[PDB]
Amino acid sequence: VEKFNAENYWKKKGLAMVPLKFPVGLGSRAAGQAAALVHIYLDGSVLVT
Amino acid sequence: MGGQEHFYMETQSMLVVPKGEDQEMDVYVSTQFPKYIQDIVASTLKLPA
Repeated sequence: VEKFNAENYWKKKGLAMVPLKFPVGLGSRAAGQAAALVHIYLDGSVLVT
Repeated sequence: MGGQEHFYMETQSMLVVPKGEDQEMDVYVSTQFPKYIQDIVASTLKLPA
């Protein structure tokens, strides 16, 4: 990219690198609560929500 | 001893509504035994319950 930019006046290249720390979590324990309901019918098939 | 007609004032009534996904049926029916309706409809359609 440095080589390119030394040889080109009207077109330039650029390169960059950035790192990521993305923390995960909500304000409270209660905000992270979650629930489900599971049935098994007599043919063995399952309904979940 | 003679028989007897049930003579419920609401005659036999149902509405069967396909959802249009995964062969899902909803069955609205005047019945005393939903689980049995679910079985005979699923069996008839070769579907899980």
